[PDB]
This record gives sequence, C-alpha cells and structure tokens, in this order.
Amino acid sequence: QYHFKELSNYNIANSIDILQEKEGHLDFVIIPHYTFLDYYKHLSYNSIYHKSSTYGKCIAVDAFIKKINETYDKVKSKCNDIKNDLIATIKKLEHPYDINNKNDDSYRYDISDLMNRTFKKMMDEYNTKKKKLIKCIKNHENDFNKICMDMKNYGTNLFEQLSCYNNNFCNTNGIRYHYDEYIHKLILSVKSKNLNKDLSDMTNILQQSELLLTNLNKKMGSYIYIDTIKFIHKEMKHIFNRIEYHTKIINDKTKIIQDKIKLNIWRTFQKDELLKRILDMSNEYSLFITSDHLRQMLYNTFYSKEKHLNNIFHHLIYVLQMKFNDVPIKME
Ligand SMILES: *[C@@H]1O[C@H](CO)[C@@H](O)[C@H](O)[C@H]1NC(C)=O
Repeated sequence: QYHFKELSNYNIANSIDILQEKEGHLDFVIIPHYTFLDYYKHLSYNSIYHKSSTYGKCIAVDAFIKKINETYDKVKSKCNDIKNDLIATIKKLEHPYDINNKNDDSYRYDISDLMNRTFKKMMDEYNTKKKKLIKCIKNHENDFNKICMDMKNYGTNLFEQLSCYNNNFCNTNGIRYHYDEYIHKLILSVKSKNLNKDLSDMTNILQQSELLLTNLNKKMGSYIYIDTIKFIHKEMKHIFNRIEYHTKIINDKTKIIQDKIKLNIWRTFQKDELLKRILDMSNEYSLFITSDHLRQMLYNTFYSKEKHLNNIFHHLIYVLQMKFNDVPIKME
C-alpha cells in the first residue's frame, strides 16, 4: 500500500538527455531510469543500515548494484554502431573544412534558418541518423525495464525485512547513518558551487555569441560556417535549457533534503511512519543525484561546444571587423 516509485507512464523519447563532454564523444541518459535505479539503490542501503546487525550486507548490495550497472550499460551499448554513425555526421556539420592553418586566409565560397545547400544535405542525414538512435533506444525499452524491475525487486525485498525492537517507536539510525555517509558529501559539494552564476555566465555567452552571429549572417549569410554556428548555437541553447531545468531541481532539493533530514534524525516513529519517510527521502535523494550528475555533464558539453564556437569566430575575425554594408566574396 506504500508509495513505491513506479516506471513512468510517459513517452520515453521525451525524457532522454544527450551528452558530448568532449569531441568525438556522445552519450545518452534515460532520465526516469537513472532516477528509478538511484531510488532503489538508496532504499537498499536504508534497509540494511536500520539494524546495527545488518551493516555487513553492504558488500552484497555493492556487488548487486555494480552488476545492474554493467547489465544496463550492456543494453545501451547495442546502439553503439548507430551512435558512432551519428558522431561521424556531427563531425561533418561542425568541421566542414580545417580552420587551423593561421597562414591561410582562404575564403571557401566554393562550398556549395539555414541557407547553405551542402550543409542542408548533411543536416537531413543528421535528422535521420538522430531519429534512428532514438528508435534503437526505444526498441531496447523492455530490456531496460527488465533490469529496472530486478533493481526494484531487490530493494523492495530488503525493505520488507526491515524490523524494529518496538513498532511503536522505531529508530532512525539508518536514515542518519546513510545520509552522513552517502548524501552529506554531495550536499556540501553543491553548496560550495554557485549554480546561479554558472547560468548567468552561460546566458551571456549565448546572447553575446548571438550578436556575433547576427553580424556574420548580414555580411556572409550563405557561408558554410554560418550554418555551422547556427547549428552549434541551437545545440548550446537546448543544452542551457536543460542545465537551467536541472539547476532548479538541485537548488530546491538541497534546501528540502537539509530540512527533511532535521525532521527525521535522533527521534522515533511508529513503523508505518518510519517506512513512508524512508520512501520519501529516497525520492528526494534520487531526484537530487540525477540532476547534479546531468548538470555536471551538460555543463561540460556546453563548454566543449563553446570552445569550438569561439575558434570559428576567431577564424572569421576579418569579416567580424569589416565595415557595415562592406561584404566579403559574394557567392552563388
Ligand atoms: C554505477 O555507475 C558507474 C558505471 O560506470 C560507476 O562509476 C558507479 O560507481 C556505479 N555505482 C556503483 C555503486 O557501483
């Protein structure tokens, strides 16, 4: 009858975050899955740390969690060839020609809200290649559910074995111990970070780079690197929107966990009340952990793209400096 975390009644494809921490690398996270696996991970430690006599069960729990991690990562690796095929296409869209020869002032008018015909051809491939990856993840859904259910069944079995000296006044040492050893470190790590300042700095990058794009678009327009910038800028906007979503959660859950933990330690509860509060803390930690994990990787992706974006603008420094209504080689 207890409120246990269930598998989403949502349409999977809408809850996937794509990460690109460095060049030549792409990965994905099915958000509900990560939250679900993390939820039951906390439920498992809370169940074995309740009684001072079951602390020794941690190695078995650690082994099982590591197994689930391997098994889950094995299913997601079934989409590797197809994911690698997407990476090759992104490589083409982001690097249409080499911009590394500083002793080369070459204007690529020869190639051919996008305009460039050759970029538009590479873009349609990207749309198909991306759509295929989502279909591959959607096609392996049941295999992902099977693993999620095995983690659910394990956590729930441990939780059913939780027992008190007197059901009228159950102890909360498990909640205290687990927090202190598994959660508290993460809370302090978040609290040492200025997440809102990170958002301000990203907002400025996006708005300032948009002005540089507006300038280039007016002078060049049809140039392949203009579409490349339009492509990187749009990706950076989605990335930022995701960081903003996760930051809101991180900030909320930091306050809630700190407040809720104070209401739960160094006191007793009737068994029923104890179990409901373990399920509720597990929910707060899973949501907080999922978002800090994603935020960190999305932050890395944003700056990986920004570094390239900055290199393209530096490559087009001559046109950026050029006078209003003055234009470089016009193309057709
Ligand atoms: C599960 O996730 C990753 C898999 O690479 C790993 O770094 C992490 O330590 C694993 N968690 C546990 C508790 O084994």
